[PDB]
Amino acid sequence: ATAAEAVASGSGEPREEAGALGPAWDESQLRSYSFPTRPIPRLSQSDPRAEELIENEEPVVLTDTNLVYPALKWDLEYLQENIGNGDFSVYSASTHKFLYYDEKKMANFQNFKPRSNREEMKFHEFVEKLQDIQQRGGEERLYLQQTLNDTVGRKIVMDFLGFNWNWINKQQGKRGWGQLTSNLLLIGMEGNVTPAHYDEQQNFFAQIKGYKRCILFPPDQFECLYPYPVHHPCDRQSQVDFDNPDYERFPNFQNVVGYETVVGPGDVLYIPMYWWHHIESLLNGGITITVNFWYKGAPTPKRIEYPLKAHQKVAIMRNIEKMLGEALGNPQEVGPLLNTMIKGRYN
Amino acid sequence: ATAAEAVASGSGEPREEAGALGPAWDESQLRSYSFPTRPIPRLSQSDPRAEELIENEEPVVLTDTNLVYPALKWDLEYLQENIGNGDFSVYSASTHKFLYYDEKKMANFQNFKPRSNREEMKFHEFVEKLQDIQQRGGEERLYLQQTLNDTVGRKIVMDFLGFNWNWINKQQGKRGWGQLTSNLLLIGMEGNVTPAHYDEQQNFFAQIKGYKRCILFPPDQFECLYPYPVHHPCDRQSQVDFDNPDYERFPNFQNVVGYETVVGPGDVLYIPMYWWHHIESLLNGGITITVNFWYKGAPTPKRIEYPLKAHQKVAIMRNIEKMLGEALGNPQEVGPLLNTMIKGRYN
Amino acid sequence: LEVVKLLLEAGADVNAQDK
Amino acid sequence: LEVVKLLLEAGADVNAQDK
Ligand SMILES: CC[C@@H](CC(=O)C(=O)O)C(=O)O
Ligand SMILES: CC[C@@H](CC(=O)C(=O)O)C(=O)O
Ligand SMILES: [Zn+2]
Ligand SMILES: [Zn+2]
Repeated sequence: ATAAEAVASGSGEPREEAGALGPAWDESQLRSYSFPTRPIPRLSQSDPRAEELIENEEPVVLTDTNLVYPALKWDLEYLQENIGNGDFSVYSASTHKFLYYDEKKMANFQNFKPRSNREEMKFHEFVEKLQDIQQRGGEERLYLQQTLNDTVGRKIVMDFLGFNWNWINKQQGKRGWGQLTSNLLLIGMEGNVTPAHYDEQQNFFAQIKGYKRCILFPPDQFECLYPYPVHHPCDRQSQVDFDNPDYERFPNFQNVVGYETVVGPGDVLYIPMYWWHHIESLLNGGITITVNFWYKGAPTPKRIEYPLKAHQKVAIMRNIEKMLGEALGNPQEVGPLLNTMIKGRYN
Repeated sequence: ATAAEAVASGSGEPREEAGALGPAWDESQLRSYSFPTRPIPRLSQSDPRAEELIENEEPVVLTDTNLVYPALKWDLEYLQENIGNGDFSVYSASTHKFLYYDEKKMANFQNFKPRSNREEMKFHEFVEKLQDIQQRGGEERLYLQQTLNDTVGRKIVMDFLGFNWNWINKQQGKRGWGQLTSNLLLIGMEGNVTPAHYDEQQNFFAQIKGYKRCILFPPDQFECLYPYPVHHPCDRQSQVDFDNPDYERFPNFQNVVGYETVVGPGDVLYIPMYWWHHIESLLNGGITITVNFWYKGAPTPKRIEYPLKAHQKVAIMRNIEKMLGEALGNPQEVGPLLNTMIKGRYN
Repeated sequence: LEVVKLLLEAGADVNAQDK
Repeated sequence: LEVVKLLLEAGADVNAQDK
């Protein structure tokens, strides 16, 4: 166990920046949590180990892909001048945690009161409201999350063309992934947190500005992270408050073990499909900018091999909840029926 | 509540037999259980109330159907002489409870040790072994349960033709039921018990000789009776020992309420599909003879009406367990996956 | 086909051992 | 069709609100 407490190195020693510009960050900028973590590997695109982790659907930080090299010059001023006049979704929160919720599922749970509110805005309005909160020492927090579409300026389109499509397109092909579905632009304030959740798509997480601490958990820790019901607005998100974990309701969160890393400008983090991930912008680190690359996952293989992988059971559990909500005619009857199936029978 | 304790009349006063032959039975012949019961209605075939109970799939004892009138002369001697030389399944038990188990499902649960053993035998061998146990004051118990097939003697075939097919065929048609699948002949010793279970078929339960106490529970008490897992050999049977109920494992058995009656020669009990039923041959009442009529249930209606009836949810729960056992590739993984879906999520 | 009909389909098992 | 494939089919939902 002595070697275990040491193997839980977190993100390791902060990287030292070229030109002797000091540590990119310090441990004090990271929030404190209850669980141990390991470092995610930081490797080169050409390192065969990095290739072995991606094909095996394990996370890895790639340091030299140049995936978004043209975008590393992006700041609020540059984007305000060239990202066009399209509408940008901007969530507002009283807290540092920006829990994702699906608006379309809010009807099923009318008792659910979100603490993040979405608001369409022009990017210059976001920079303005961003500047106001700063100038007034306000505790309000903002987090821009917008899919990049046709309504972006020419130079932003030229930056896009300058992405390393040769590299990522080859990755898409070698893993059999589906189409690229979107690129989510992410501009958040220091201290912002996206609580733990998993996505049903493969993700290349390309950091542009600022630093983000990424804590991942493999799909086989489903039992420890307690996602919301599938029909709940917070489907795929963890119910556990990482800041105040309730071990009475979530006892197995005391067995969670994460994979952790801090990405900075130029880093690309492969967040494999179904992998949980907790994203937080370093405290007192300024704004963070990121662009992700969401790809549909490979199809289900013709022949199924047993035993099933953890992510396959997650797919099964999700589908069970879905069709029961469909068959019962009401999502809120899924819980009672399942309990009826279990109590005194399987527990 | 005063009127409730009185409304739980059990099987009511024992019937008095024609010709002043005394009470057909006395309360002391009935085993004692922990739950209250109501009387099932005893009505005439021509009573419109009886028609309303069958169409609404509620139990009812019909007193004058003549469904098996030619079979009311049946005894061990008559059957031994005319039921042919076919093989007859005869379960043997150290106890009065003859819990049904599916032999084909015993592979999935190799830790399951049945206490009833099936044995193919000629009917004269059954009468012989029956006579031996008596002559030796043995505690062994037998229960013949055999589907009636082509290998029965001519007179037994003539008795069959003499059944009131006009009446039951009309019932089959007016309820939209499927085909008649089988007629199970049942010859058991006094005190024999078939513990609580439900069948996926409609059943007309035609008593021939002796008396049987039938305790039924509607499908909406699924939560109180705790069937075994679908893949367990005792699928569709209750896990609760009615003689020693374990309220720690089966807490809701303290809310069970049954419908009860004692049928005798000439009575026909409609046991609706999915309805639980506990069958016991009256103590010190001699052998019992019964022939049931199992019909496939009506198809699923084109348009589904919500809310779903209890039996529809039972159909859903059964199918969920089935496809999970199929998808997971192992029945014994159904429990863990369901618990994973529930704990901290729906409970 | 219809997921609802698949889940509502009833079986036909009874307390009679199959050969 | 194949019950196993129906239950194994993955979705494609991500943390991006749909319009
Ligand atoms: C959704 C925004 C989040 C990233 C993430 O979870 C993802 O790309 O899937 C983040 O950086 O706060
Ligand atoms: C299966 C034999 C049992 C009857 C019964 O449960 C049924 O016809 O379905 C009984 O009388 O002991
Ligand atoms: Zn995500
Ligand atoms: Zn039965």
